[PDB]
Amino acid sequence: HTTLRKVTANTAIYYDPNPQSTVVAEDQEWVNVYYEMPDFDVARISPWLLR
Amino acid sequence: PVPPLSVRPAVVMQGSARNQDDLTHKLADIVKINNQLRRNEQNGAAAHVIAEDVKLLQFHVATMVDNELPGLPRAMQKSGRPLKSLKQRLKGKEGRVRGNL
Amino acid sequence: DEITPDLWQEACWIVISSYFDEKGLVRQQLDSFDEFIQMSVQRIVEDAPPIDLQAPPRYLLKFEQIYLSKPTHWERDGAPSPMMPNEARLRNLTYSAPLYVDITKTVIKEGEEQLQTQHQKTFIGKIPIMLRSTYCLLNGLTDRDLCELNECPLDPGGYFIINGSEKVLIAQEKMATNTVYVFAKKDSKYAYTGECRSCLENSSRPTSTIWVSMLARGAIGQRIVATLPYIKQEVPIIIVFRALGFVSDRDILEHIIYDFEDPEMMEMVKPSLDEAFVIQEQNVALNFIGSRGAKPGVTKEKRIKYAKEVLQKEMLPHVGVSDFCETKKAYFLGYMVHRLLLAALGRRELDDRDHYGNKRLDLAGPLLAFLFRGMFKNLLKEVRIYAQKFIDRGKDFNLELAIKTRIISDGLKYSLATGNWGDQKKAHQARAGVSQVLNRLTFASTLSHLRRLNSPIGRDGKLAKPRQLHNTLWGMVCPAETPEGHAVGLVKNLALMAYISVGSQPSPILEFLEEWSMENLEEISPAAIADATKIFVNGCWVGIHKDPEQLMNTLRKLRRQMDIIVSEVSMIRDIREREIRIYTDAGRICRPLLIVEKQKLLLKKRHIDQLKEREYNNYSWQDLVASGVVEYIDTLEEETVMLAMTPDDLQEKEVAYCSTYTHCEIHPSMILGVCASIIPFPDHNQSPRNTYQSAMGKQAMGVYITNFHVRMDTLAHVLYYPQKPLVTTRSMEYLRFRELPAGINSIVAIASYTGYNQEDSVIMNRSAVDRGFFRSVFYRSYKEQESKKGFDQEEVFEKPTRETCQGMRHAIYDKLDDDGLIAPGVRVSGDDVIIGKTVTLPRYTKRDCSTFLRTSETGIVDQVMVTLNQEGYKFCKIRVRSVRIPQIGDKFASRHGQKGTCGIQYRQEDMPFTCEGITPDIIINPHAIPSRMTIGHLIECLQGKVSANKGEIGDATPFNDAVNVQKISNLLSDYGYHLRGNEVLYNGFTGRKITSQIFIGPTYYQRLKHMVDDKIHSRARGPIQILNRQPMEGRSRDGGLRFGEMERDCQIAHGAAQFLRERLFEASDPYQVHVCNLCGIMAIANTRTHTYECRGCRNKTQISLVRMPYACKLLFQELMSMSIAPRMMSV
Amino acid sequence: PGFVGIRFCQECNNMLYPKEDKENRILLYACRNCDYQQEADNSCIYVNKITHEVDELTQIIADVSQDPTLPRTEDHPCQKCGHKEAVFFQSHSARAEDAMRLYYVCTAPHCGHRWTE
Ligand SMILES: [Zn+2]
Ligand SMILES: [Zn+2]
Ligand SMILES: [Zn+2]
Repeated sequence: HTTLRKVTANTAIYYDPNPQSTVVAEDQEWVNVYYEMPDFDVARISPWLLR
Repeated sequence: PVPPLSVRPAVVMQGSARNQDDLTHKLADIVKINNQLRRNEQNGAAAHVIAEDVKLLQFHVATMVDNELPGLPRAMQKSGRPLKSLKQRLKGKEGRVRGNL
Repeated sequence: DEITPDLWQEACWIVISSYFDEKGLVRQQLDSFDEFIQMSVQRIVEDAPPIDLQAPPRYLLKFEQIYLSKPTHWERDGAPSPMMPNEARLRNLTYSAPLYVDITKTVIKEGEEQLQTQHQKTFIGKIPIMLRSTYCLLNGLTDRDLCELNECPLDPGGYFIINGSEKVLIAQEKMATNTVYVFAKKDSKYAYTGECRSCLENSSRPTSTIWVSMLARGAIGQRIVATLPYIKQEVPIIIVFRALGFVSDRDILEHIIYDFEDPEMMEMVKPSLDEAFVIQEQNVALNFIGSRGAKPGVTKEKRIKYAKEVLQKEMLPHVGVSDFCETKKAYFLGYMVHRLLLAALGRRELDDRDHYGNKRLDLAGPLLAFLFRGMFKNLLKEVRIYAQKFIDRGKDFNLELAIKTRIISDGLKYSLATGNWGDQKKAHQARAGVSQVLNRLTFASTLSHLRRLNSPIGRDGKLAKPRQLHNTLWGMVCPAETPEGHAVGLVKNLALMAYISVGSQPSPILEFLEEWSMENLEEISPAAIADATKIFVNGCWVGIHKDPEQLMNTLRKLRRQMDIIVSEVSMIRDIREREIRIYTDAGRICRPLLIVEKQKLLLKKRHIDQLKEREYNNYSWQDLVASGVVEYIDTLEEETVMLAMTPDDLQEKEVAYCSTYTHCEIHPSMILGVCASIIPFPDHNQSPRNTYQSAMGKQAMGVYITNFHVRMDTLAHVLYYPQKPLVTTRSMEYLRFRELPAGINSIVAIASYTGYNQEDSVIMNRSAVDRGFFRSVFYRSYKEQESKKGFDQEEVFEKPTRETCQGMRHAIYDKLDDDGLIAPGVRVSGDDVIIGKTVTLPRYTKRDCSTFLRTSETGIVDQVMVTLNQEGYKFCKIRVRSVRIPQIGDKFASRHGQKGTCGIQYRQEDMPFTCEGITPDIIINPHAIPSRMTIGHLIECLQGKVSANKGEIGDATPFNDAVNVQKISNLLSDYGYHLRGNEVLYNGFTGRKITSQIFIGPTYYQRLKHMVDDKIHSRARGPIQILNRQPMEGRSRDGGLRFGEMERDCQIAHGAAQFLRERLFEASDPYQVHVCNLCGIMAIANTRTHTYECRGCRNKTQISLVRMPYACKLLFQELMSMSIAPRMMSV
Repeated sequence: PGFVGIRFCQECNNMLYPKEDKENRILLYACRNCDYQQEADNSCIYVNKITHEVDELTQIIADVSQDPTLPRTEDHPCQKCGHKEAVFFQSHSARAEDAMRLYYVCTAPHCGHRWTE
């Protein structure tokens, strides 16, 4: 059995109001590479992020 | 049912003082409260008085056949030792079944 | 100046001898009792509140001073004479002294009409006295003075005499108080729990335990709760902090978290804050506490008052019970939470329950203090009722009649007599095993019983952790001496130089810390606690400091100079966690150690020089301690100490191990106790063997005490010819084994000779036994008294007669005198009469109640003593003397666990002999050595051969590099013997040489109390028990042996049904009943008139005879007592 | 990432809890006892280090160099002061499996440098 904790290094909650300009600097590349096309309901998004 | 004298022998000590069994002391308590309840129902007594007497009679009978009731106080005797009820007489090791049969 | 290695073995033992000249072996008992009498009784009397009673006139009755006179006994005449302990032993008195208290009763009615009446020396009770204590008549007496009083000068004392019975108080282990201990129970709702058994300095209530726990993970995070006393529901810590006046979360975390740069602690406390936000003021928090309690007041006012009283009195009394102490209590509870968080964050180790630094030994003094508090409280209560019933009538009363002194007297006497430690009414809540009968079988048994410790974990418990020999027992408890039965590891024994602290007040230390640069806890800001070092004194956080190192240097200098800090004060600096814990309380087991300079001992050669002339210049152990050369270190301060096993460790080595030692062992052999210190070469035995010897030295015969001629002991064994061992350790010089030895040096040959020593047995020399080898005398005392309790019936000693006495056995009474007592020198056989006692009846007007001999003894009356007991009727003690010559079946043992019974005895011509005609006294089997690995037995035999051939006493001290087997063999080869202790032996029967050269030499053997004649028993239709008509229990009752359940199962497996029925029916309790064939219930039979009838069925023809055990009839009747109908249906 | 500390109100000195302002779409720290609010500066509300990658050098204190029971070595000189002697010890801390690692501390007074090999 492997739970997410067994393979996880560290979790954190941020307040990211707009995913386009993330709080963290090193996660700005892949977040925009994901967001330039609408894959999900961007309107149904919450500013609380869990990284 | 009050058992015979063989089940509760009155052993004579070194002198003439006849010591009675724990069962006999308990039966003495039972007969005391039974007579007390009988007169209190026959003559003037409050309902709560009769209720307390019935509660004490229940306690005496229960502790005669089983003394280790959880929560309730143990039936006491002189020297502060609890009485040995019919259940402890044959409950486990050193009882009738394992200890004498 | 420096003690060189070549002198060290002398110097250290010189130091050790000085210790035992100062202290002795029972110092802990005497010091405990002395502190109890000097201090504890007065503190208990003063700590009781004045009893203010009024209808109007009022009376306070304040007790102010105590006076304990010497032990005194008063006769019927009333003349006053001192009571000697031997008179107490002989007359069955209690060696107690009267306690008088000064009482002050002031009358206050109105109009400033005040007048005080003081009753000086009001007799408040009688206190039993420990022998050889300061308040004992044997105090300070010389050996000549003790011998004049018929006392043994070697008797250590340390026990009480209650009703002539010597009672010894066993030190009781308990978890230390006022200390926070963070544990983690695997099976519980809490992940971590930090407990603190808190108790005020001068005890007045039980230990109030407070727990501060963390709820196990799985609402959002881990919640911290607090299980306060007298409250049956967990309480959040934040609620408790607010109830103490700290409402702001900042203040609470200032008290809990001392370093705000640490977010880990912060997030781990955050759940507790998040759980307590609705409650935000002190009154609401107090109301919550009162509501969660088990007595929720309907009105919040009394709820808040109850919560106030609980948080002020029951919560952490050691921090302070007065008002305005909420700051100290808040700081301490925050420290508890901090410790819990450090444990949960992994920054601190969980505390070890078994660490003896976490334990305390409840000695005679603090135990008698517990009794005295309870008993004095009961006495003051009785005085309150007595005085109330008089002042209610509006008249004066006599306090002398209010004080019924029987409370204190009978309470202490009962508790020490029975061992049930507590009130006589609470005879089941009381804890037994305290105050045992002193073992007087041999001097080692007495010493060990007086140095006995007890872990009250409960023998029923099968967890091995408390039974394990913890690392921290080193130097404090004997690693070997422990019972091998059901109490392995629970009953312990002090090591030889182990000293249990007696206790001291922390006032001078606190005052010096005030004068020193310590900062109190109420005056600081919490921001300072981060880098500062906490200072605890007896568990109370009293302040903080900035340079703990030079503080510790100052305090150690002060303690080593015998300044304000006394020697028994422990001062531990934990460095990684910045606490400095100082302890002055009692019960801390500690031991003396040699302090070490840079890399040198402070014990220079001048100290050894002054110690050598100890008897001239009165330079003693205390001068060694006062010189700052020796220090008592407790178990908890040993954690901070770096020990040197020997000064050789302080030498600079090719690779230095430590190079920063702080202390040194005086000698490592002091880790052993009294009975293990008699084993020679115990470091060459398997440790179980050393434990078995430590148990078996206590059953060894010897001379248990010098004044045995005057003692009327119930059982006593004295060896005819005790010998000191040829091979001894340097610790027996202080056990006085040389003055009261318990064995004989026997020429033992380890050989296979005729097969009568196989499987742990020995062949003894009949000729040696004829010469008094291991012969002993067995003294048995019978007591009797004639009671004139009432005119109804009175007993009396008088030669019974066949015409007046009724219960007179057929045994002849001619050996008795007209006084009814046998005379000394009369040979008495089994069942004989020694005391002719007759009791008046209500074979007429008197019945025989004579005292017979315990059956099958066959001794001679040694002496007869007549006196009067406490109440004053005639009282007799008769000591009968029986010579026990060793025989087949008697148990013997060496000092190495090598026990065995005598298989056979051969005469000197039948035993094997050396070329020079030496025959072995004992022959033991070689097969007892290899599995056991008792190489100490062989080394002792070889050393003893060298000692006997050289004319010396061998040194078998455990850890001695100047004595090994090669040296002993080289020494033995110089006396014309094979260097390994072998000799050519010749067969005694044929005279031919034995092909295998036998290992033979002197070894110290012991004769143990277990003689076969005291064990052999047989029965054939003897007496039976009354309840179930089965054979009695015991040799003494002429009882039968139990054919138990396992025997029943064995015979069932055998298939022996008739033998099983014979054993369980016909040889135990055959019986017949008559049963009704209809209802199956036991009927009424009348075999004389032949009328059988069942009252139930009203039949008298269908009855059947059933042969059943009497126990089964009794069972069925006890079931009918329970309304059960066991119907024996014969169809 | 780093942990996040608790911050308290400026009026009631109670802890500030996180809250979100939809009007400006911005993080705020507000007290649920008083009516104080503050503009956050970290933007991170919670941090869990499951790996527990803790630098135990921060847990060590230089005072431990005064312990007579710790071992000393002359083979690892101090990089900050050049003292030769130094005490060493293991982690002995829970939640650290690879705890055979040695931590060194300089025994020179007032230097108290701590390191690891
Ligand atoms: Zn019938
Ligand atoms: Zn606020
Ligand atoms: Zn450095």
